[PDB]
Amino acid sequence: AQPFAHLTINATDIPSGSHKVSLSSWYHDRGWAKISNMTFSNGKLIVNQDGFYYLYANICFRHHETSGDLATEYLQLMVYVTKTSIKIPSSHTLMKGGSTKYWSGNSEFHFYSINVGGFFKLRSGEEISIEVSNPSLLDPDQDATYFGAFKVRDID
Amino acid sequence: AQPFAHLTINATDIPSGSHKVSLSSWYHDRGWAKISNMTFSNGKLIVNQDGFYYLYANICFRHHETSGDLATEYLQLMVYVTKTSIKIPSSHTLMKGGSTKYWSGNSEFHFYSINVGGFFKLRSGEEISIEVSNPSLLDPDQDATYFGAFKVRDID
Amino acid sequence: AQPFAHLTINATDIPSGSHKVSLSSWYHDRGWAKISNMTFSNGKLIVNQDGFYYLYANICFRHHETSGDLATEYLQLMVYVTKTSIKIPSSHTLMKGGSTKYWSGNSEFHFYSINVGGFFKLRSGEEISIEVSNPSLLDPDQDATYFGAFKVRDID
Amino acid sequence: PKYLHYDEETSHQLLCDKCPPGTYLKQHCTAKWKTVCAPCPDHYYTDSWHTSDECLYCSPVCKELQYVKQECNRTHNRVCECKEGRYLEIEFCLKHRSCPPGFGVVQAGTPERNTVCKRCPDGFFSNETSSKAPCRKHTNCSVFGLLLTQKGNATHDNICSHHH
Amino acid sequence: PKYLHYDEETSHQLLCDKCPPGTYLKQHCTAKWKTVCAPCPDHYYTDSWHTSDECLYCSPVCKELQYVKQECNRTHNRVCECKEGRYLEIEFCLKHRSCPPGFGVVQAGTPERNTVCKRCPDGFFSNETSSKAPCRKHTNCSVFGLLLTQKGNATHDNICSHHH
Amino acid sequence: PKYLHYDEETSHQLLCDKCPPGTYLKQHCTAKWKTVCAPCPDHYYTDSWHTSDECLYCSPVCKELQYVKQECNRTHNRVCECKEGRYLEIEFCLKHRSCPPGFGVVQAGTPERNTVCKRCPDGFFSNETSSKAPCRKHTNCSVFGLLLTQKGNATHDNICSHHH
Ligand SMILES: *[C@@H]1O[C@H](CO)[C@@H](O)[C@H](O)[C@H]1NC(C)=O
Ligand SMILES: *[C@@H]1O[C@H](CO)[C@@H](O)[C@H](O)[C@H]1NC(C)=O
Ligand SMILES: *[C@@H]1O[C@H](CO)[C@@H](O)[C@H](O)[C@H]1NC(C)=O
Repeated sequence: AQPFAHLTINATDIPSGSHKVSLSSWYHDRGWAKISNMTFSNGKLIVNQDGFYYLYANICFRHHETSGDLATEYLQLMVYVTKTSIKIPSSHTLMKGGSTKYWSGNSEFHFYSINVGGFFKLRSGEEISIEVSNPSLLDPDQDATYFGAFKVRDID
Repeated sequence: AQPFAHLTINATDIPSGSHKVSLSSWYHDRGWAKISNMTFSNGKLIVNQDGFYYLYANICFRHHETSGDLATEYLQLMVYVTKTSIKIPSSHTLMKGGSTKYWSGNSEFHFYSINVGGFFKLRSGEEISIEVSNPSLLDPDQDATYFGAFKVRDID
Repeated sequence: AQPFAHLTINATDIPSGSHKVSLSSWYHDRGWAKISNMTFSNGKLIVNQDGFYYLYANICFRHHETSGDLATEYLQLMVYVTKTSIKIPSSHTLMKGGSTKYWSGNSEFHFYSINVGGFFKLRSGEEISIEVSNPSLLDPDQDATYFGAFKVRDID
Repeated sequence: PKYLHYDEETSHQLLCDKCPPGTYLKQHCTAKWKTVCAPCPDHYYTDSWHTSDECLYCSPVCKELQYVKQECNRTHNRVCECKEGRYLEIEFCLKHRSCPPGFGVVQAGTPERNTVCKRCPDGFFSNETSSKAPCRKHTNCSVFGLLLTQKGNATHDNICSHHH
Repeated sequence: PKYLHYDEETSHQLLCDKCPPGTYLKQHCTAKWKTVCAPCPDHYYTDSWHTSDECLYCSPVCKELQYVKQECNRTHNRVCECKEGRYLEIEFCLKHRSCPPGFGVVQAGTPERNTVCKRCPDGFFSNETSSKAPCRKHTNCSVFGLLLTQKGNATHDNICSHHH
Repeated sequence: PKYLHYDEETSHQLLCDKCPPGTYLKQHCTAKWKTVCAPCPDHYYTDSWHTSDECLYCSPVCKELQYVKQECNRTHNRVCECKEGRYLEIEFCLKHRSCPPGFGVVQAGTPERNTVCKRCPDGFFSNETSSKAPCRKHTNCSVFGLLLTQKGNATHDNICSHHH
């Protein structure tokens, strides 16, 4: 009765895109990917039980060019954690992170991670989702790209 | 009886400064900004109840020059989470983070975030405060610049 | 009966090394360094009690050259949080973070931090360990370089 | 009507009024009791008729090269937009792509999307680098008016004097 | 045997069989009851005989310049290795160090370690920059074959014609 | 006195002694019982008289270009300072600003603050780039000594020979 989730990227199905793009593809029941009394559905983590949750997210970006430079060298690497609901169709951002980055051709490899976390009042039916820029650069490792939640408190 | 806080930057009143500068301006009761059984006073988050708290902070820095370069291009972007008390006037740093950064004129925009978190024994009357370098570069978004705490345990 | 740990780097004994190197040297009982119902032994944090723990780590890297450049300017700055056991000798990575970095000679100083956190099912006898690249660049401050854990839930 | 909805007090299920944009719901109707709708607090709002007990926070703050198109009312959320020439790209307002002296705008950049350029098909052209200007088709000197003088490529129109 | 272990049911302490690589343990033996060993789930595995009720997740994913040497079986974990010429350095597969036209390979780079170079001692040499080639010793013209013609340094062999 | 404070045991409110710098408080006085003050542990300290049951951890570690001015006693916290020429700027010890051959030090850089430079007002000057040297005023040849020979700007003194 103390719900949690830890979802790890499922690199099988990662989209290309040139804005904030939604990440719908996650494991919920494998390796570190675990879920309890919440539901992962249609790309979002659903809250089943009112309460205060700690939300967090770790996103890794990486590139290794066999030779030459990146096609574009100046990058925005960002993550957005959003809250949505059936009723409040419109998404609202809970947490944001990342960095602009110059991945120059002077080096053939590049790595960067983002971490965010925060305490949030959630009600059943509310849903958490992840968006990132430059999804194709994502590290597909379960220890690298993941997000999660655990209930800490009741409301009252 | 399980105290928490999540304070979001109030960009209304942000100071200029060339060292570690104290951030006294935060919302405590609006949007994601919530507080329970702790008090936000004179710029600091006061603990009302002994216990172990998870403390955390997310700070975003950003600049977009309409044209040309930054006045200074090499930056220290740092956050410091400090513990103070009435009795122990002197501040002590609980957590520190950030990065040196070269925000060159080769790009007209720049973004960087810092995240820190940690588990800490707090007693009533103790106070948490935030300091950062280069405050004028702060992102004023509630999803961007915030810090917080929640009680996890009793002492014993 | 709700175990925790917050271990801060003991800079007394930091290794040199050119891959992922294990950090065995930590304080467990001083300043912010606290431990309860877990044991810190042979470099690893041992779990004594089943449950779900939040794990986290903050690592700071820093260099200040009195003059000239770094010997190598392109760096991988990474942290790895690993789970091991007596029985499962092989380590598995729970969380990973960091950044490639160009610490050029254009500036005589450089600082970078990494933060990671995550929710994990642990059983007694399991052990958490930290590895990093470029250990000699580590910030030795208790507010800078530390990792930790606290029990949130029972298994069931 | 003003628009109603079910509640189901102790006895039956009732037709209660919905709360108007600009308000939140304080008390459900109860037969002899109407829906009690209060105005939103100072920084919150609601677009439409609804039933939530809570209002929405106006968000987020506008970025540097953005301007407040719609101020934050009890009825509307703030709306921020990138100034002329710029679209919102992730965290920043960036100048629309310039379509090279070779190509033409096929999709108007907006405050949310870059201008999409393309190549001028056979029989079209553009003499300039513009973020706004489309591919214009070769003027047909041949018929209306005069005669051809210089074939037009993808970068150049037909030059068409009136002497052979 | 297949290999046994203690359990200690209500009464005594029993000799139960261990679970084979490829399986996890579902039920402890009980005298008249054997060790019940199930196969691992679709992405898990076990190398050796054992007793854990749980299996291991195959991990991690291979990096860009890596290839799957050993695929993930119910019996083995995936094994990823850096392609020829490269060793795993922290997060990436990097080309082995080239040993300068002066020096020679003293420790073969592997998929896990860089090639270690050193200086060619007195009486040795290498004419090339190779990530693979060792220090070869000065060919002794003196004896077998002919005579010396040019002393060899650390970069050059003895040049040894057959005329004084 | 040694200095006392209220406690208020079961019955009354008592005058207990305070604990000296170098100690923490173990037991409150009780009439016939004195304040029991223990020394701080190996890495802790206390500056002043006080009443806390806990001591303070010596902190933080010194940075690269810093030196330990005051070592960590049971009575004092460690004190780290930037070496000559440098002030602590956020995370690092940086060289004091050099005041251009035009300007002068108006605020001595310290181990905590940069040197503040300014412009030499009318009638002052500095011939050098110094992080330490102030604006010196034009030497008045006119009176004491000789005569003027060259007007002095903000970068140059009066050149004052003794022939008209
Ligand atoms: C199109 O016409 C212009 C002017 O005649 C000429 O300079 C240009 O090269 C032509 N385009 C191409 C690539 O043929
Ligand atoms: C070794 O021999 C080569 C060819 O004779 C010569 O060019 C080179 O300088 C020699 N090495 C040194 C450093 O003496
Ligand atoms: C001040 O005097 C020096 C020497 O006469 C001269 O070179 C300099 O230009 C003067 N300063 C200015 C800017 O007038």
